[PDB]
Amino acid sequence: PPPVRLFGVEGTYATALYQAAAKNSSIDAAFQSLQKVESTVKKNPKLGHLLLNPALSLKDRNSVIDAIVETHKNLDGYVVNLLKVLSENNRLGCFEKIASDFGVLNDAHNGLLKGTVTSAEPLDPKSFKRIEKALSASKLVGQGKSLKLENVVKPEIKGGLIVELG
Amino acid sequence: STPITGKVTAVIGAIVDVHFEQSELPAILNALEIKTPQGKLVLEVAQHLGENTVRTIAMDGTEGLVRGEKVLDTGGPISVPVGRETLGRIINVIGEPIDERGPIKSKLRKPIHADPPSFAEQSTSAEILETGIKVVDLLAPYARGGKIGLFGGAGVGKTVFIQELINNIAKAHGGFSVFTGVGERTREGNDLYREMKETGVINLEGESKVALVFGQMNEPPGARARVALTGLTIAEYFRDEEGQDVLLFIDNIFRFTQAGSEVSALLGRIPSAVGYQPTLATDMGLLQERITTTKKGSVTSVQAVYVPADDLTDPAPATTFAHLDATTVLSRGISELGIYPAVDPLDSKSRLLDA
Amino acid sequence: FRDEEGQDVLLFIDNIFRFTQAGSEVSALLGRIPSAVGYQPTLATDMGLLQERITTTKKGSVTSVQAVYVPADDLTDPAPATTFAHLDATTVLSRGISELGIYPAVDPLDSKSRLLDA
Amino acid sequence: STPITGKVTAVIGAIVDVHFEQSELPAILNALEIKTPQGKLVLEVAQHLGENTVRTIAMDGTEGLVRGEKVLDTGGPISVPVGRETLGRIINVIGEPIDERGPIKSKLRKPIHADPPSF
Amino acid sequence: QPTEVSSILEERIKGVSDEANLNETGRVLAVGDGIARVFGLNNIQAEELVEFSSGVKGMALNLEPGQVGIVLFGSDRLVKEGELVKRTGNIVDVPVGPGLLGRVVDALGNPIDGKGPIDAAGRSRAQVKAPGILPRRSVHEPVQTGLKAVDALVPIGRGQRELIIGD
Amino acid sequence: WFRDNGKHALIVYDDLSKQAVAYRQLSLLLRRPPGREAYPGDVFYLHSRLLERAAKLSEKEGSGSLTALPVIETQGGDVSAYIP
Amino acid sequence: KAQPTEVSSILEERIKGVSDEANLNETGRVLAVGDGIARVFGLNNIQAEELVEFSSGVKGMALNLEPGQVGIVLFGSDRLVKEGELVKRTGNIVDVPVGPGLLGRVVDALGNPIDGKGPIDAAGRSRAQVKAPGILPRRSVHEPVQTGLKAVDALVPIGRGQRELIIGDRQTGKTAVALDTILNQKRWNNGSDESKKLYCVYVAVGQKRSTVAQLVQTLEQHDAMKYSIIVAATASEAAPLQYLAPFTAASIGEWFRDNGKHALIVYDDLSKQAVAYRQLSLLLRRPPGREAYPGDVFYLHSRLLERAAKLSEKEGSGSLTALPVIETQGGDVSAYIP
Ligand SMILES: [Mg+2]
Repeated sequence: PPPVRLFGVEGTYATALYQAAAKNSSIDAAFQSLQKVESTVKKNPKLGHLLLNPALSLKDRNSVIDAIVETHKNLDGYVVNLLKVLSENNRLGCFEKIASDFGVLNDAHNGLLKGTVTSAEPLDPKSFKRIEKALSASKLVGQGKSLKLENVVKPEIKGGLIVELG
Repeated sequence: STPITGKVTAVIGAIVDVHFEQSELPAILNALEIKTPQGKLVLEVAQHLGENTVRTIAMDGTEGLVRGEKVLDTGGPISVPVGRETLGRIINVIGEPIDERGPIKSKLRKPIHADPPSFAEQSTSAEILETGIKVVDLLAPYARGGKIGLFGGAGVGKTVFIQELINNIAKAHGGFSVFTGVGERTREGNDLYREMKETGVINLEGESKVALVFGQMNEPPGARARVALTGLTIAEYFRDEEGQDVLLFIDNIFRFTQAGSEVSALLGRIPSAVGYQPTLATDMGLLQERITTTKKGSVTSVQAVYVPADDLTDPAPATTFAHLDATTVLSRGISELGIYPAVDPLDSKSRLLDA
Repeated sequence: FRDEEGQDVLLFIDNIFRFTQAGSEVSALLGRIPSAVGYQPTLATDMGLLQERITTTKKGSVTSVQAVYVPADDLTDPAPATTFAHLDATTVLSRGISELGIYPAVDPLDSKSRLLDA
Repeated sequence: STPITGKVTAVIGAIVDVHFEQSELPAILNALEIKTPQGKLVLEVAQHLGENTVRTIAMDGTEGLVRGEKVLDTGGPISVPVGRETLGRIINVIGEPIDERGPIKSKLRKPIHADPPSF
Repeated sequence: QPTEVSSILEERIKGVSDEANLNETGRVLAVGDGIARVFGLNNIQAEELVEFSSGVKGMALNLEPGQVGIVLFGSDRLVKEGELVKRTGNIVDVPVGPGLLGRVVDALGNPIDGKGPIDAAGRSRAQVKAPGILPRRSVHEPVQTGLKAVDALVPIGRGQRELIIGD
Repeated sequence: WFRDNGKHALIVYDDLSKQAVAYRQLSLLLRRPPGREAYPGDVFYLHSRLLERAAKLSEKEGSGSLTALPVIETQGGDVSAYIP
Repeated sequence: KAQPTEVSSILEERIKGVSDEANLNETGRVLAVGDGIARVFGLNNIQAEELVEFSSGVKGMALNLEPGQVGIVLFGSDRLVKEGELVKRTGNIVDVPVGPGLLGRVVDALGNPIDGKGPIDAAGRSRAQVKAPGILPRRSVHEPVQTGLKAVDALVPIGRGQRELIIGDRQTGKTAVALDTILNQKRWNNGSDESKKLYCVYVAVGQKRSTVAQLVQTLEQHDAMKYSIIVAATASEAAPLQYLAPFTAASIGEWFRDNGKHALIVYDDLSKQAVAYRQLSLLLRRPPGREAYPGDVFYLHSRLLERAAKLSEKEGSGSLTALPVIETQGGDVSAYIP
């Protein structure tokens, strides 16, 4: 019973990893190892995302997946299995990573950047999503207010448009 | 050297998918070897599916195949034994003699997929082929290197007409003819083999004037679509080595067309016609462009043509008729009553019947 | 009614073709490759599964009358054409004879039954 | 102002795919310009493909289009000169005169995509 | 757009990534309309009979690298997702011999007439190669159908494949 | 079995158009590429395999024979259809 | 810190030039050789309709461009190209060698000579797909082209720059009338009047190498193999070749048309080219369209024919006379392609 549905379509790998972790343990350890993987990937751009091309034989994909295996086996948990199965499957590995962090975010942090008319970003770290969103919005309107690009209120234009058209 | 090996990944009916290692991927139309308990099944390579996996078309039945079974690459297309050793022998699509008369000890084995002679090598002037039959080379003269269409049937002496053509071409010229039965019924083929054994066309103890490289109907699609190419390559060798006016017989060219439809329209591609392959003109050109007149010799095609639903505008008869040179009509009744050779004098036309 | 009650049954199904029509209807969205004339691939299978359960057994008899709707008045449509083999007595109603004023509209030629024996 | 730069990602015959950044997506049927060597190429946004990618239809030949080429958003649909000035002039789809009689001195350029006048 | 969608269609959906050993056995992924897509059965042969946990029989036609497609010989209701599938080890075969005379059998030789077990002289595979060109003889013996028109104008001989075409 | 044992046997396959329909059902349900009237690509191959097994054997093989009588139900007399 | 460096160093190896040298910008690697169209990865700097080299002598054209891969149509048999093979771009749009040096020469659909008479002296390289002249450069057809047929010259006359159709069933002339036209052009082609001279070009899509060989022999016999150019798209040659050959000859004729000369082009059996493009389309998994043909077959034929026109005096007063040939079924003008 994963906290949030990725609905498959390139997102099944993240859900499978989360289920494998939730079976025993390592909801976090595998996740910081995966974050280290992504950091190593972005550290070398020409060598970290060009290598994820489909035009790559299985042997060289395996050599790459040993390549990320480095720095005192930071690869821990079932992440190694994810790279192993990705070598024999769809190669490039960023969106399922983002799906993994989003799933764990819904699992333990439960934040979302709503506000309807407000074009703000009030991220909240709390599972009880009843009233703390109001506190987050109050903090966001209090301090920060960097852009506040509302891009014209929609109620005014909508009401005017229905008024003139009858 | 080290033989190229692969593993079977998918078996969709007659379609077999094989995965190879990097840099070991065979080109398409190549022959892949697998050792089966029943016999010697090979696979012709079709379009590459990526990830170092190639789609292949089975040359024989696919029963008993196991995923991951070892697949051996021959390094080239299907290779058929060729030469005078093949005369009087019965050869299937894969080159194996199914007449159980022993291995064909031929010093050469050319691939069935060869590029047709270039434009320069083509004959500048069309030439008439002397077939020795009065009704034939007066009203519908046979084009030397042309693709003659035999519009006969059953009971009109099509088999005896073919045998007489073989004998006449082997007498007047070198004429080492070759009979290619696309989609043979294994009963008409057996009967035909028995008759050529009875006549002088096939002589087992001595020399024969024809090779019966035909494919049975019970073979998968592609086998009927490549028996034509096997006999074509045999005739090509005969033309390009002995310099003979080779004569090639197709038992039913429409059967080749429908076999090509089944392999290359319904096994991975999209139909573009009444149901035939989108490449219908293309593979027709590949088959019948290698039948022409070169500097050394000339292979002449006498291909029996069947018209579906008696529809002359049908795109497969339209493609075949787009190049037929001369046509011979062994009519039912109007000609065989009385005249034994038949050959309807009126419907038998020719493009070379000019001054 | 036929088996447990042991009684003669007359199962009147009006335009049984709607079953095959609905099968072909759901087949397209069920991830099924359409068959000829845009029908479900399994049309013969599920249709026969329905039709065979309509039969006379040793426990009872079912005198079923089933109407069949032919699309476009085309008697060669896969559904009625295959339904023909599942049926003992056949009554074909063609539009042509009805157009001549014969209101029963039963075309006397193809209206054939196995009971037509001496 | 601030130009809206898009990158070509797919060229499918007469259809070109353009990728933009966050909050710079042209609407359906907007006109997009690329500075081709032969002049300018106009793209009409046919569909939004998501992930900030738009499926567009070409107003001219797509030969010479390299994936990743800069795409400029005109800010609206294709505008053709209108008025009595266009009378006697020959105009193509884009709106530029093709009668080789100089540019059209039209005061207004109404968009080619307009709603029907209803009832 | 540096990176495009990694996956479009995936056949292997399992996530354990360990302890597969599905050579002589497999597990159902998708069952419906008489087709049971099964993961595993790495040693299955083409159109080889297979056994399901429910007891219904099946014979596998499609051999995709990830999953193998088995067509079900019975109702698909008995087959459910995740059910254990085990190979029969043999191709489809039928009891053959003189005991089948006077008996009505199904597509697998099972007696459906209820007259008792079938006396089998042997078992032959349903898909067997037809006899070659040489082990044949020209059709000469007559098959007397008893129809004046048929036996007179369109005779049928032993070994022929005469087609009864018609509406 | 009869043919290879020296016995002459007749076989009536009867409806093969319905057999072709069943094979077409199997093929489309197996996501195989459809064809003429949605029929499978190798349905002609299927019928050829089925029919070629029925033939007259030589004396060396016991002189047995297998006579086939396939039946095709045409739709409105259309003998030009794919399976026919 | 040094371990990541060693990892990067060993990662740049065992992968070749996919991300180490040339970064598949000008070069590339084949992903999967399709039915007739190879899915090719790389070629980041490629453009649409660009000629490509497959390292095996097979040319290719970029019709399918995707953000990840680029689909290349094969100009020849697909056997010669393998998955993962090295593929590099030619750096230019699909181009055709053009000029007066092709006079008395027969070439393929890509301008490569096929008669084995040495290389061709080309004045320039015109693109295969060239936009047709607009309203102004065209001029109303007023100069006559004499075909030699009484029923065609006296009745239904053809003028220079006109696109006149030839319709026949199977063998009812068609290419024959084109041959009498070609031979009648000899009356003025031997003269010194450039305006009256007509540098003809011939298209041979879907025809036999034997039929084109006899055609060239007959042209040489009548001394017509001196001002006539023949592009040969044999039925053996791949469908993309049969597609390209009409545009090849269109560029050949457009060279004369733009340079003030008058040219005539015979699109012989354009129905065969139509079926070739149909094959190409449903090999691209394109919709079957209307009566098995893709919906853009009309666009194909139209953009092909519109290149033939009579240019005005401002554009050198050149012309390109088109004589397309349609092979019909039962003398039917109501079919799609006719
Ligand atoms: Mg012609």
